[PDB]
Amino acid sequence: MKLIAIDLDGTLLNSKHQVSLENENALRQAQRDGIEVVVSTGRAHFDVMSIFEPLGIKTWVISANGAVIHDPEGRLYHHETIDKKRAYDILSWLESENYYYEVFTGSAIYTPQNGRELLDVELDRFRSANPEADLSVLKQAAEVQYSQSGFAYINSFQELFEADEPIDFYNILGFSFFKEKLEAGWKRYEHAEDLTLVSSAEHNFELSSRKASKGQALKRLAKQLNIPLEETAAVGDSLNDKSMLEAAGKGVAMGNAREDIKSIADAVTLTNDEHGVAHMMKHLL
Ligand SMILES: [Ca+2]
Repeated sequence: MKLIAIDLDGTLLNSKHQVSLENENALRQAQRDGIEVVVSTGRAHFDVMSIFEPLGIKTWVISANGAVIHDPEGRLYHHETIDKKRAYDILSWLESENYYYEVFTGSAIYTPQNGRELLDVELDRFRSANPEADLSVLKQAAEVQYSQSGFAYINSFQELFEADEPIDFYNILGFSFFKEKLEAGWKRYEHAEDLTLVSSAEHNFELSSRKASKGQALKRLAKQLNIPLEETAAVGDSLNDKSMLEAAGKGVAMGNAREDIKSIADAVTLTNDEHGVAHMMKHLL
């Protein structure tokens, strides 16, 4: 393998959202072996930096569900935006229908939700990745995570359009505690050919442009680095990782991965908590 793509939540991160010593060592060893390491997430580039900066970790970063790509030093390689009229349409619908939502842009993550609501969205991420984890451990970690968040409050999505300032829309996360609302959101966009529809947790769905997906971003990067897809591997646990496992020469599912992700994988590693990423590096590739 010459390139390895690694999902962030539920994969590189354990249930306390830490990068274990084992995983950090595995990442550095891979870079030491001359392997290009890429971390791929639906979150913002700055969310990844907040975790990596203190650890001195520098990898390629695919963020906003494949809408954005940065190199190890933070140089921008690509930004794939959602057409503004389509973004307006989506946000107007989400807000009018009472969905919690987060708008990933260049500057920050805009949202009208309050702290409790935003924490609920995050807790859902934690619980979906590790359903077997103690709720108290997950909540404490979710709070630490939120405390390092980079949200910007807005009264209405309208504020993101009624201003004469540049603002690009990369990924839109929609959330609802209700199964009926989640199904309605999925049905509404599952056939939209100008968009990419995925989910990163049991109670959310994410919308990015058609050409913005973890798999397409991986292909885009591999091509630029002159690395054949046959020489690339991707590992993840959640539904939004499906496209990159499919794109990679070798798709790896985390031990705590969703059943559909394990189903399409060529290999399966340990859970995120048991350092599955490190195990894959040393015992699967
Ligand atoms: Ca994940």
